[PDB]
Amino acid sequence: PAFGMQRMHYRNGDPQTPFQIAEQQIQNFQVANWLHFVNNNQFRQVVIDGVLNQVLNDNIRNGHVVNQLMEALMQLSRQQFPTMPVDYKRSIQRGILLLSNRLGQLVDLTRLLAYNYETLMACITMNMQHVQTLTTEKLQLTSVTSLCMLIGNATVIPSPQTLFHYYNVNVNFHSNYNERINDAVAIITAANRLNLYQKKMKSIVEDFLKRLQIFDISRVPDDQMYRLRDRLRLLPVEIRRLDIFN
Amino acid sequence: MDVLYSLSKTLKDARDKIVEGTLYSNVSDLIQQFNQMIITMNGNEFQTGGIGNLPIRNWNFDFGLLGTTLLNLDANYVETARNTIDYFVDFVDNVCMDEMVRESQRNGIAPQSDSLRKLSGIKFKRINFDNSSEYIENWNLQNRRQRTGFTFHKPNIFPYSASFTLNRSQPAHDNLMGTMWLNAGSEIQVAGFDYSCAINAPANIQQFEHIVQLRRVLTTATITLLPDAERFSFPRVINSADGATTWYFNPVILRPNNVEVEFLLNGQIINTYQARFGTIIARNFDTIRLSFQLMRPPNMTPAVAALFPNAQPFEHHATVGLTLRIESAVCESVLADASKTMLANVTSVRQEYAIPVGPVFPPGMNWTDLITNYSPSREDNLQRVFTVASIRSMLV
Amino acid sequence: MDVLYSLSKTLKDARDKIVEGTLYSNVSDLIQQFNQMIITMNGNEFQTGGIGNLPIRNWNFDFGLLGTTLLNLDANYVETARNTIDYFVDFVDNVCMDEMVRESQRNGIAPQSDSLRKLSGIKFKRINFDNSSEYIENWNLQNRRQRTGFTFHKPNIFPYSASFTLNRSQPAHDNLMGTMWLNAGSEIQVAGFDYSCAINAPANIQQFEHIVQLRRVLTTATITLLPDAERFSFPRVINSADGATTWYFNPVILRPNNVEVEFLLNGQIINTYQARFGTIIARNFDTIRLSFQLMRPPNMTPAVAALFPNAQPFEHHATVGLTLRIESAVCESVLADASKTMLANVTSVRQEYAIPVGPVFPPGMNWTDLITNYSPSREDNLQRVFTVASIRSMLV
Amino acid sequence: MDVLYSLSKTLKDARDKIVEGTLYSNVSDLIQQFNQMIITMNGNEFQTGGIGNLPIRNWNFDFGLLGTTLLNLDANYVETARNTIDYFVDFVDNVCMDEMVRESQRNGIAPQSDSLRKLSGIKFKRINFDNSSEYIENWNLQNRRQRTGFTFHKPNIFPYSASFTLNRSQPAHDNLMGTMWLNAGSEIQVAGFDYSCAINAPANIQQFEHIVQLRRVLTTATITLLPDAERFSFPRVINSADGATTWYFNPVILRPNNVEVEFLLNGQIINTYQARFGTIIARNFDTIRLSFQLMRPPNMTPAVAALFPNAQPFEHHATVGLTLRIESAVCESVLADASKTMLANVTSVRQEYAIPVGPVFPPGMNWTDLITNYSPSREDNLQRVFTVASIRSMLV
Amino acid sequence: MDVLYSLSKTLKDARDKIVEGTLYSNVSDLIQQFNQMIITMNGNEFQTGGIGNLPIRNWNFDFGLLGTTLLNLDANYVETARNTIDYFVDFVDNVCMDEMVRESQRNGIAPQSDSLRKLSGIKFKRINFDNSS
Ligand SMILES: [Cl-]
Ligand SMILES: [Zn+2]
Ligand SMILES: [Zn+2]
Ligand SMILES: [Zn+2]
Ligand SMILES: [Zn+2]
Repeated sequence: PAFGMQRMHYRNGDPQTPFQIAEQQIQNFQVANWLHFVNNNQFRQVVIDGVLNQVLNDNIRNGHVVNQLMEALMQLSRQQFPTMPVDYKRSIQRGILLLSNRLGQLVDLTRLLAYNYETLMACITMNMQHVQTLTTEKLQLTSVTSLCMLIGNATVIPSPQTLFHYYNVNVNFHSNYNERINDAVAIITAANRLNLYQKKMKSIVEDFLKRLQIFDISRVPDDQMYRLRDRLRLLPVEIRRLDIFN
Repeated sequence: MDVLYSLSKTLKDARDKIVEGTLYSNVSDLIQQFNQMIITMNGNEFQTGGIGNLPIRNWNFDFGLLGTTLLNLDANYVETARNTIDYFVDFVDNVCMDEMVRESQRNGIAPQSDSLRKLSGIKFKRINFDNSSEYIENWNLQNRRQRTGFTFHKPNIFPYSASFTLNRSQPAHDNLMGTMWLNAGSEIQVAGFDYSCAINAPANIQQFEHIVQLRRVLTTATITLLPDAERFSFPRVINSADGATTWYFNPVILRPNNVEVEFLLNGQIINTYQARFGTIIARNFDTIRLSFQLMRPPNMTPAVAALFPNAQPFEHHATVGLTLRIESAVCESVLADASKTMLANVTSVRQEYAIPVGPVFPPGMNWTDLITNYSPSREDNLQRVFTVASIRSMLV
Repeated sequence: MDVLYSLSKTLKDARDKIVEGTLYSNVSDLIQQFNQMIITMNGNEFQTGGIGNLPIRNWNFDFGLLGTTLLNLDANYVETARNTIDYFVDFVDNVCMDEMVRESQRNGIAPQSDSLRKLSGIKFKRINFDNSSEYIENWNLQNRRQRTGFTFHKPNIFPYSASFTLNRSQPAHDNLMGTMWLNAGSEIQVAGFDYSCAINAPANIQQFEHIVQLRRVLTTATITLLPDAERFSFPRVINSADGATTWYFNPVILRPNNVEVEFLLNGQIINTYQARFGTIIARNFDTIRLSFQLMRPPNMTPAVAALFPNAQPFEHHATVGLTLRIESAVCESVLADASKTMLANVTSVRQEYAIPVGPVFPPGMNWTDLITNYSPSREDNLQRVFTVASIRSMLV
Repeated sequence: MDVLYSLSKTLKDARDKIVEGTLYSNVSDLIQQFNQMIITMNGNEFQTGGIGNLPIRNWNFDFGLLGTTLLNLDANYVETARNTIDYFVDFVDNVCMDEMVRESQRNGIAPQSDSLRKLSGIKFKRINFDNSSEYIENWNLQNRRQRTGFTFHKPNIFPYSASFTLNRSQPAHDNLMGTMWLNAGSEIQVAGFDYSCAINAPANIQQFEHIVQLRRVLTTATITLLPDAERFSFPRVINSADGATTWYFNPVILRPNNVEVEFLLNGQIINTYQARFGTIIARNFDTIRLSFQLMRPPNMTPAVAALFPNAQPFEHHATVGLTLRIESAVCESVLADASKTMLANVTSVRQEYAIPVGPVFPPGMNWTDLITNYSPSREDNLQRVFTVASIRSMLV
Repeated sequence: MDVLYSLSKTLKDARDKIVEGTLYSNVSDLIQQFNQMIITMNGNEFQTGGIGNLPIRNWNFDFGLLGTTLLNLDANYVETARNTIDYFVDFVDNVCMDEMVRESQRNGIAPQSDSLRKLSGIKFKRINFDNSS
């Protein structure tokens, strides 16, 4: 509406997102460049100390890209909105300026969020695998508005004790996960090599999932249980347990 | 054609008017027209070339509109518009070249290239806007069958022909009477020569006539008529009519006598000029009749009387002349002329890409051959290619 | 240059469109552009310098904006606009004159006058609007390094030179063989003469060749080629090559034999025409090679055989000719032509104010000397002054 | 060109800077530029090579980006980047080859290949970054039309020419006087010989002149001038002017007298050096005029007197000589030179893939023909291909 | 000399690196150096002398800072930077020419032209950066 363009008739399932189409369809450099960044700002993958990590663009980390955002939406405050009622147009432009005039605060907020993310990601021990989950975390955009419009200039960073506690919890969970995998694999392999054909690996897998402390085993689909059984069967036994079994 | 011309005109206006620092009020309508062009052309695939050495080129149009709000144009606006205009100008140039190198015996006025045929669909009519050029204006008028007029400075209306007619001749070619002419471009030189200087002619007057049939009717024509034909006024060794031998011509120029220039239309005398030299006007004509007499001077000084003896040999041959130059004219049909470059443009495009000789135009677009046999199909194809050439010249 | 052209264009539009009784909707955008020009120029002091006899003139701008209240323009509005437009037109004309009378060897394409140098500042970019003239279009294209093009009618591309070359000569000048040519403006007349009429030629053929090297590459050129050279077809008394004596030329015109007109670019044959006369197209060339031959007629009537004996004296000298006129052409560099008045304007301005000879142009603004040594510096300065001349002629 | 150069520069910097163990602060900006290049090229289809034997290659980009938070790069990071670098290097090399093998008479400076033409789209301008090479800097300045030049060591400015001119000669070629020269690369060797040793010359001085016209203006040139032409200092058997016979040359070298070297620009004397040998500076010139003299030794020892008798036969022929080597120069136009490999690269690419001869460059990319007819169109195309060749050599 | 070289190097880097479409990360340090040069040179009067036929030229510096806050440099940025760079390059070239035509028997290693002597003051040392040639 700001640029007088015909409203996009976006078709769901399109390989392009609405912003990816708008980037090509909008000629203004400020808005087009901001749209390009938004389109291409996915997580980057990097292995640090053997742990996969989802890292941000360096422009997010330093908060410089917010300037571009400001630029883009500053242009939106100057646009004509050809066929829009002038009162509604004024309200939109003044809201755009409300967000625009907090450029310094938003740069600070972006840098703070990125720094907190990096610092707390340093304390992650298991690979940060990116998958689209079944259920999501609902984020109210009113909360985003609150954060954007209320953030001041007081830096808050994770306490050293908070970082150590987070790292310890991650390490404990990872170690327990590996130890319970080892126990399940050892018991399954022992039952198979002992020729305990009536032994049910379903109970072993259920015990393994229970000892992970975060699974309500009553709600695990059967296909996933059997897939877990198979994947556990394919693993090799840990050296100490295997030697004791020998 | 109108859609192609509108594309070219919009691009020319965008180049000329979308400049850094200019007020947006100067281009608001132009920006709307440019955006309409973008909308109409978006999502269309075009192909050009494939004839002769003209390369095959594919064009896909996916461009955003210009909708930025400004008081004065800045570098960003100009650069974006420049990128879009560059792509569109390349496309239009290639389409024009593709259409210029094509012809058809039937419906040669209709588009030949598939790109222009696609552009002739109804969905593209939105691109159409101001059609102010002479060639596009004539195209639209002829589509409406209103009278069309192309104004030519020195029209190329006469095919080249340097010929002669011997009304009296013999194997020795020593006592000849006849006319020799050059009809080239807009110029007609004619010279009637008598070797005997009308010694034995009735009333000592010899009569010469030159009839030149124009291939198309010329209107509002400005002509310059001059007594002497300087081309046929010096000694000359001319080939025989059949080339078997060569004869000698040794002019001594006498002023033409009883000069009548008749400009005829359908054999009817539209304009007549008697002993009038200088600038004359022929308002509507398709034939020129130059009739002039060689009159033996009744009174001669001894030097003059020495040149013309009673009998042979005739060492000096009396010659009267006429020069006729069409400075300007108006023709309903297209023609080459000295001020325009459409024939040159089409010929250059066809020669550069080694276009094979087609079924309409003569090889190499030889203008003399074209105008000698300026058939209606040739006229239609020539008008089409000339309009496309002007459209291209607006940009390239 | 673009700002100066924009000023001149705005003033021309104001003169043409601000007329009594006209609707304001017919001038709304024009009034806005004129007021933008007023705002931009207001508060600036300019000086047009005193080179030569040009008076030193000081210009101050403190003009109020044009009104926007009248539905239809009236006499009072037109008179106020006339006063403002008259002052601005005087300023623009004086600036154009001050620029035309200046030249530089180092940077000739850059502005030379302090007024145009001041107008090249960023603050004046607001004045810039539609650049639709051919000269300003070419200026903008050149600034961007794009293919430029100037269309000339009868381009003045050949420096004047009436010369001859005697391939065979002797002190008494009675048995001569050679060529004489005139290369003037768009015209080349050449004539190869043999006094012996190729009696002792290896095959009764005498080959003549004329090579004319154009100072700039010409494209899309329409050229009229005619057999005879009327200029070298009458008796002449010609100074010897050293001016020590004079020789007698008594031409008898024979038809040129095996005429090959070649249009060459970088020594490569771009176009070739064999025995073709009339209108031809040279699409892209920088050299013209005209090859013709004097062929002794194998068969002669008694008079023709009487002209050409087997040995000296040779009283009638065989001559073949060629005429080549460039009716129209396209050149990337500026040139003088028969239609545009840019060279005349620049020369008139220089002569009127007695501008001292500079380091670039010949000391008369003489076109022959200029086109002879058409250096890149000369080309840049000529383009600058011609563009300014067109800008001035928009008003004056 | 700027986008292609930016691709090549980004890949070169990726090879150089993305190394195992390097601090991420050393490559943060480089990694950002590399990721931008990946982002811009992703989802785009390219096609290169349909000319000569250059095979059709299709390029698709779906590469992942690089990490941005680690402290020191490790072998894993380099391994991840290497495959992308290899694919992009191959793509850029093929694009450069495709562009190097193309030319156009109309717009030689514009991209010719489909791939480089697509890379001229606005969306790829984001890939553009530091343009610091000499050729790309000159490209950008010349696009803006700013005074810029290339620096050459031993510029290849003189087309090969081994010739002689005989001012005095006769069928037996026993008493000759004239000059013989070799013009090759940056070297001029000239030698004026007199068989009589100026016995009958006024003041016993014989004057020789050599004028060499450069096809482009050289500036800030360092020249080495030496008083002997070792090329024409030994006995030779030389073909006559028309090849009818052969003549004998038996030089005896006398030092040149009154040596004057004039470096001229548009006929204006810019630099003059009299009796100066060694290093001289020619600041700005397009013509070299070497004037030297042979003077008879007024006093001769018995052997020297025996060399030069009073009359024929002349068995020893007195020769003076000059050698002029352009060590380095600056030229606004591209030239081949002893240091760069641009001409070699373009020629190698064209030969390896049997590129059909185009309408701009001489077949085989012959440098003598190229510099003999160094037209503006040839200059445009040569600058384009040379810039592409430098871009390619950045990687290949 | 080091300050003059730094001016020339900054201008060369600005011409090479400040190109339309380039990421601002490619020029962040360059833009900081350019703004430092602008701040240092602003408010200073320079005069390149009339020795020989070399014209007397007066140089005044009042330029605004190059902008930050662009993700990718656009055409307006490049145009403004080009205007400033053109003026600075002309000044630097004239100063270099003025210095090249002067000599002294003693203290010939020191700057000879008034412009380079002024540039040798302490207040211009801020302009100094990478000396790699
Ligand atoms: Cl005319
Ligand atoms: Zn006959
Ligand atoms: Zn005319
Ligand atoms: Zn003579
Ligand atoms: Zn010889």
